[PDB]
Amino acid sequence: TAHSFALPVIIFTTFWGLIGIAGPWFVPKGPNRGVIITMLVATAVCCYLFWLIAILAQLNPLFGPQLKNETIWYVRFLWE
Amino acid sequence: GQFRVVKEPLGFVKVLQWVFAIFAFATCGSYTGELRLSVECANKTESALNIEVEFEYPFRLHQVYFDAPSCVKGGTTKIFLVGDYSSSAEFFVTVAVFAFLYSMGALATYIFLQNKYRENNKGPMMDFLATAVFAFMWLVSSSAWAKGLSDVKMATDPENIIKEMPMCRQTGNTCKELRDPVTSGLNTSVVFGFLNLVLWVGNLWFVFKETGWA
Amino acid sequence: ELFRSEEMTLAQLFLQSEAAYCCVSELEELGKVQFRDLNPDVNVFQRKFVNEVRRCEEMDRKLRFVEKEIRKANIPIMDTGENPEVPFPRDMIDLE
Amino acid sequence: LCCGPKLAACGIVLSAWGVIMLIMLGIFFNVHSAVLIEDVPFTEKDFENGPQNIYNLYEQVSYNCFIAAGLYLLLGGFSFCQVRLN
Amino acid sequence: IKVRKMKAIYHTLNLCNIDVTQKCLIAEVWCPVTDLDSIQFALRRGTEHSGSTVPSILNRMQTNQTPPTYNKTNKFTHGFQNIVDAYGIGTYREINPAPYTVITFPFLFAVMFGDFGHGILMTLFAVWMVLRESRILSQKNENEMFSMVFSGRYIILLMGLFSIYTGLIYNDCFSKSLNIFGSSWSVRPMFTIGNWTEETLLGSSVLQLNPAIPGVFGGPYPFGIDPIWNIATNKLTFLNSFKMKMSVILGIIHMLFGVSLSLFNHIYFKKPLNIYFGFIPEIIFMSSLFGYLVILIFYKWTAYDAHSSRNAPSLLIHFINMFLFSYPESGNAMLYSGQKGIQCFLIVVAMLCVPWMLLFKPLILRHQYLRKKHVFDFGDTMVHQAIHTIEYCLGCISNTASYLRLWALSLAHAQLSEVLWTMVIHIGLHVRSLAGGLGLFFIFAAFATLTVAILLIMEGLSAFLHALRLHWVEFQNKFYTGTGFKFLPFSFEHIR
Amino acid sequence: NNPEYSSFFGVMGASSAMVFSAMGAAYGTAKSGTGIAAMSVMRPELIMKSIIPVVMAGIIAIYGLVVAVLIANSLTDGITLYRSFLQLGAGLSVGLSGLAAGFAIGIVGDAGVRGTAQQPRLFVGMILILIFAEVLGLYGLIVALILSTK
Ligand SMILES: CCCCCCCCCCCCCCCCCC(=O)OC[C@H](COP(=O)([O-])OCC[N+](C)(C)C)OC(=O)CCCCCCCCCCCCCCCCC
Ligand SMILES: CCCCCCCCCCCCCCCCCCCC(=O)O[C@H](COC(=O)CCCCCCCCCCCCCC)COP(=O)(O)OCCN
Ligand SMILES: CCCCCCCCCCCCCCCCCCCC(=O)O[C@H](COC(=O)CCCCCCCCCCCCCC)COP(=O)(O)OCCN
Ligand SMILES: CCCCCCCCCCCCCCCCCCCC(=O)O[C@H](COC(=O)CCCCCCCCCCCCCC)COP(=O)(O)OCCN
Ligand SMILES: CCCCCCCCCCCCCCCCCC(=O)OC[C@@H](O)COP(=O)(O)OCC[N+](C)(C)C
Ligand SMILES: *[C@@H]1O[C@H](CO)[C@@H](O)[C@H](O)[C@H]1NC(C)=O
Repeated sequence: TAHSFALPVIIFTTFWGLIGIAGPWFVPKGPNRGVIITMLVATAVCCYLFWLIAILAQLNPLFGPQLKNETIWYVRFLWE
Repeated sequence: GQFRVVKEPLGFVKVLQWVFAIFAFATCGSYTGELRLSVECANKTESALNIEVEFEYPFRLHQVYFDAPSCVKGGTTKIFLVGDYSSSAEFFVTVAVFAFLYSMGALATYIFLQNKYRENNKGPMMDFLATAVFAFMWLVSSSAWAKGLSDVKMATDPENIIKEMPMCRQTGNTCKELRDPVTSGLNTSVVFGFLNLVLWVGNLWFVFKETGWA
Repeated sequence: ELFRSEEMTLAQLFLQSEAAYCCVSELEELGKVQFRDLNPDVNVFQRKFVNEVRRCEEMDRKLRFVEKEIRKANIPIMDTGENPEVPFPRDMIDLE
Repeated sequence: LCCGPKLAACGIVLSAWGVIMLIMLGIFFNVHSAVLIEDVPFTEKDFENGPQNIYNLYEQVSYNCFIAAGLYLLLGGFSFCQVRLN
Repeated sequence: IKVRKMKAIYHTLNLCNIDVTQKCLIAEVWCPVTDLDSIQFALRRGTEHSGSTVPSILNRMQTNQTPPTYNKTNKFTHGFQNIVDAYGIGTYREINPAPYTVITFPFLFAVMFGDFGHGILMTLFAVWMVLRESRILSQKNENEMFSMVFSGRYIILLMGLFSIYTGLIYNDCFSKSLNIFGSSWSVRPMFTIGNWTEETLLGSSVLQLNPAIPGVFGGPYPFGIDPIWNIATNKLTFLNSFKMKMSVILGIIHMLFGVSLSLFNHIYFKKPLNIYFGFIPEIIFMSSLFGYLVILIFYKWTAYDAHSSRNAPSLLIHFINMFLFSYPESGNAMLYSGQKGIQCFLIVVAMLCVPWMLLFKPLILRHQYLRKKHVFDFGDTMVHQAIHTIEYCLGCISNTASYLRLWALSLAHAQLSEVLWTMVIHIGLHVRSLAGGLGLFFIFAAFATLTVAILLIMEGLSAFLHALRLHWVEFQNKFYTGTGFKFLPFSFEHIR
Repeated sequence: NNPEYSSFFGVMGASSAMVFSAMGAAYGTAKSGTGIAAMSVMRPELIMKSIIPVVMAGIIAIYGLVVAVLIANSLTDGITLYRSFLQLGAGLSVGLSGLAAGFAIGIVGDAGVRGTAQQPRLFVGMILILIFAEVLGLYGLIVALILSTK
């Protein structure tokens, strides 16, 4: 179970960048164009920041999880 | 009953797509493999002359395990296979099952409600959408299943298993194989997946012509 | 839009008394006009139209009483959705 | 057995929630999700030879969850019948 | 309806001038500029209906009185606009926090209430209210709480959606993670390369895991917190730090966005004095002191790994030393080269921003308004600017601290959900006998009622109001004034 | 190795986290019930709305119960002095924080139930103050969760 920090970062960065950058140019024109664009950009920024904080916090762990002996025994068999 | 619909070239394509991916489900989801090894340590009394292991279709190989000899004090060390390819095997199996169900539904509709299916070309448009989705799914799944089969042949390979086993690193210990898994089923499943992808690609043009977009 | 408050401006209207009621009724329907007290020197309870407002309040009391009897009885109260405008002419006599 | 429509609505929403969540819990237990290992009622002896005993206990708990889901399905049916009555 | 409008119209005409000054009525009104033509057309309708030959006439006039605040509220934006208006109606034509709130209030709520399952429940409830809104709107009741919630239905819907997202990120669903991609933590390398055996498993009650050995930690989890932390007894040790850093980061970035909005306000209102003393000193102070902290957090995350764990510095101690000028020759080493010099420079700039705000603006005001043209009270102006500078500088610290309520409430929600699960439905799940399937019925009824009452209602309300408090104080003190008047038009609401 | 008395401090921490939180929630419930009873004689329709402070006192009690259960499930025969006193500190934190938060909730709710009876608009203000009063005990619980799992 090798989770490379290239596919996730690229995929999520490009997805949220599209949502927050291209979407304002695609929103239809009307009274709510401005508010909808604000929601698109703010959702992009907030969700991307949260996900980035999580992924970085997990990256480079200074200590491993502490698992009871029963669950370590079970996980050895089940998980990779 | 519009058996003429089935007999028509589009109906023949639907019947072929029903038979295919069902052959694939039978080949893959019923696959069951076995491997046999033997280890003669420095002391013959501690030799593991016969060790047999069995695995199923899902290829959750990292779960498969066996107590290989340690060659020291006659003890045993638990050894697991390396890596799993369920993400590809189960994905292809589910794609094939969905394709078979869709083919059965399409055949039933053509035999019974072909007029409703052809009405307003809305049914042809839905068929074209499903055909594009299935073509993309098959294109991904064929490569995924081929890679999974190759990597599974590598991982389940007794040569690789022995090479990774620390018994060979000892003095006098000799590890050999006895049998290998039957790759015929996996190869046939890969061939059937490629054939299903080709059938979906061909049916894309037929669906486009039926919908009038041609 | 919602980015910042709308450009706001004062305005003053000259309108002849006869048409004033109807005009302010149209304004009330429109809803984009906010009047302001221009005679704060005299309290509300002494202004020119206090007689009219008092009679309107009495009419509202009458309607409340009749509605209360309606509720006391099992009879239901309809709901059409129409919003007719008050009759600027002296239809108050007929309504009373 | 006529009863309040509010109570019937609460019963049906609880039935739907229970059915969905308990069915998912049973599916996960049956898949042997390691996250729910603490909920398995195993003993010291179950760690003797291999994981098959823990798998069997996982399946037992999944069966319990499916039984609960079916009972909640019956409860939701009763609530729906009461709603139709009201 | 007829009599109520008639009463309202006559009471309105009371406010207008009377024949004591002129036979023609005089009316004074606030109106948006764009609707002047529509108002004139309405007056035309009034003239036609009345049959009076003379037309009523409208006239503009340059004014000094303060215009009201009108936001052109929408159905979807009504909840958020009321939410931001509660703490004071915005002044005339200043940056409205509503459009950004529309996302940042649901998002801050989700940062605390983050839970996939509870978010699912909340979004389903909000969707029910949205779908059946016409029914409930027609069937009016006096239940104040339910009326409040229904009016906030869109707020609850967005809160549920973002709570679903944050629950996915936390990998939390009724206190249980998901493991949809596969954990990066493999236990086998511990026995293969590491120094473990079944003897060690027997001897150690809880043991632990390390990523130093090669294959244990296979990269970060692609999306959300890794599932293994759910079953790790070390869970809190890691979640506490990660969530504290997350809270501080989000709070500081929110406050920085607020300060930028304040710059926008000053530019529109044409206060270059404020732009050059005020905002710029404020942004420099905030960024140097606390933005540098976010940079430090991210840099430590990207730099320090398991092998360098031993000498990994503590950013708390490093920030304390940054403020105290207490860079020691013993203890944890410096995070990066030149830390002493860069941090000293940052502290110097931060402290210099205090005189920048305090002394400059009052002196320029006094100069250009008492030496030129010649009431201005220099002592009072100095006192006011000193109060503003002290308030802002202490506020930076206290607000970066108060944004820790995100982590506090998130950890509380997670722990309450965990204890509820383990005390209610663990009972129904940890039963060998198949007869337990019947007990799970009632045990889960209790679990559902408890989740809806303790967590969805009360913890959700607390998180909602604390996101509100954050927006009102921590975020909006940077750019918002809220010293205007709500525009109350002569609109007929007698429809009731 | 470890003193036979090492578990006393952890046991007492669990007991405190329960007892002091219970006392704070009892004070909150009692004051809020007094306010609701005084108000209801004239405004019967506000009882359900005004029952909120009682619920928040219950929430304080729930935080106390949670931390007490954690410590009680963490106690062990060989509990070292380090863990024992960590749990004592967590229990003191939760207990005293819940005590003070319950006092504040009781007083504020007794004031605000009567106030809302007179002025309907005061209900939201009372709720706003009460949530702060409750998150005081929540802060206590947060420190307890940090400590008992240090
Ligand atoms: C199955 C359960 C699923 C979970 C669902 C519940 C989730 C828990 C969190 C819900 C909190 C609800 C409060 C926010 C919604 C109100 C905001 C809004 O848009 O209205 C503007 C509100 C009310 O609307 P209004 O009447 O002002 O509307 C404007 C009308 N004019 C313009 C004419 C004046 O306006 C304000 O006063 C703004 C301040 C709101 C601050 C909120 C205080 C807390 C309220 C607590 C509600 C009751 C607790 C829950 C009880 C549940 C049991 C029945
Ligand atoms: C480091 C992390 C934090 C980063 C945050 C800062 C970086 C992101 C924001 C940078 C600024 C983005 C662009 C600003 C607006 C420029 C104006 C043109 C925008 C556009 O194309 O849309 C117009 C509408 O915009 C509108 O109606 C206004 C759109 C405003 C977009 C910005 C709002 C979101 C920022 C908040 C982030 C979330 C909080 C972070 C914690 C259409 O023109 P039109 O015809 O409508 O004419 C305008 C009046 N109607
Ligand atoms: C679960 C994981 C994901 C969570 C994170 C994303 C959550 C996004 C939350 C926003 C989605 C819900 C929006 C409200 C839906 C109901 C519509 C209400 C009425 C409506 O149309 O509102 C208009 C406002 O614009 C709107 O209604 C806005 C619609 C378009 C918004 C686009 C931005 C969506 C978020 C970013 C993209 C998606 C990211 C996640 C994949 C104006 O009201 P009206 O004219 O109808 O009023 C009629 C009377 N006046
Ligand atoms: C509206 C938005 C307002 C602004 C919000 C953002 C907050 C701004 C905060 C103040 C300005 C930026 C931060 C300045 C303090 C220094 C930051 C150092 C970050 C850090 O750890 O980088 C390491 C040091 O860099 C080095 O080794 C290089 C030398 C040290 C750093 C040089 C200065 C870099 C920053 C330039 C200014 C950027 C301004 C941003 C607004 C990487 O180094 P390593 O790990 O490879 O080395 C280690 C072995 N030697
Ligand atoms: C009223 C409205 C309705 C409300 C709806 C609420 C729905 C709530 C349903 C869930 C509640 C219970 C939560 C339990 C979650 C844990 C399940 C879990 O972990 O899942 C995944 C496991 O099965 C698989 O993971 P594994 O077997 O450990 O590893 C194998 C995984 N690989 C193959 C990807 C590596
Ligand atoms: C013995 O244990 C230590 C400590 O974890 C480990 O670093 C080392 O590699 C082990 N040595 C072996 C397995 O030979």
